[PDB]
Amino acid sequence: AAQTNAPWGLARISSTSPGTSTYYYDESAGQGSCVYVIDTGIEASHPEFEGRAQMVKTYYYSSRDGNGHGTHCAGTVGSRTYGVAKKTQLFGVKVLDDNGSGQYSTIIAGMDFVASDKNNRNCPKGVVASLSLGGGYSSSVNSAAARLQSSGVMVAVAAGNNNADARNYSPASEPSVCTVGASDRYDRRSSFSNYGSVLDIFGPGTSILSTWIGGSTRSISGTSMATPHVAGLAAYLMTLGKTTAASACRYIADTANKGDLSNIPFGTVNLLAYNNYQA
Repeated sequence: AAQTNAPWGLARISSTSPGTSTYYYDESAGQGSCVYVIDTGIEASHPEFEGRAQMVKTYYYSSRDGNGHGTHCAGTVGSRTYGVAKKTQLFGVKVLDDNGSGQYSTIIAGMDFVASDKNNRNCPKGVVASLSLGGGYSSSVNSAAARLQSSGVMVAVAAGNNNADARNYSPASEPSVCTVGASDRYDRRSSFSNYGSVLDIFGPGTSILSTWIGGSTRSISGTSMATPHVAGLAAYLMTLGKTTAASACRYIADTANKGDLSNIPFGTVNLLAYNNYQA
């Protein structure tokens, strides 16, 4: 299934060469998969989600996304126009208030909630979590993602947007999850994208156009935009049955495009998400 006029990033994870417009993907499109989108929420009413985005927990007075950065990166996972698994099931864990922040204690509990909420859902292909967050280092947040990862969920966390070694920021530092760097449309590492040894894959994260609140769209930039690309790809491949949940970070790493990113510091992987969709 080819998508004309697709975002530069959807197309970039389905091509070996940058600068294309078409997003080629398997007809399945991640159906039977659940991607817990852990952010500022989801505007589950957005027409783009087609009745597949569902708010299941909030840690503030409202389940509403009054920010967008939650509805955006949920739309990058599995919205019909700007998603990677545009048939997946989305679940909104609102651990961030309507302006980005949120305690470390809440983020752990939202992660701890996904590990147990999945045990009463219909996700036969598998359960994924896109973590489009990222504060400073925290062995508690890291433990919370490893515990979430080592429970049956494919955890995808952002390296961070501060152009440094990601190992000083959580849950990016956590080895067992899939820490995601950010790539720009000319196959260069995003100016902000954190680097490091613990990074496991890079995704399209600069000028990422996807859903927004108010039924609109927006092009924003961050590793938290490169994250949901890889989160839906993981679900696109676990629906494809190509890989398993607690094993899906490495398939993307092993099936990635290698040696195509410019400015990857010596020691950081040079891997870009590629869905291998041979038409």
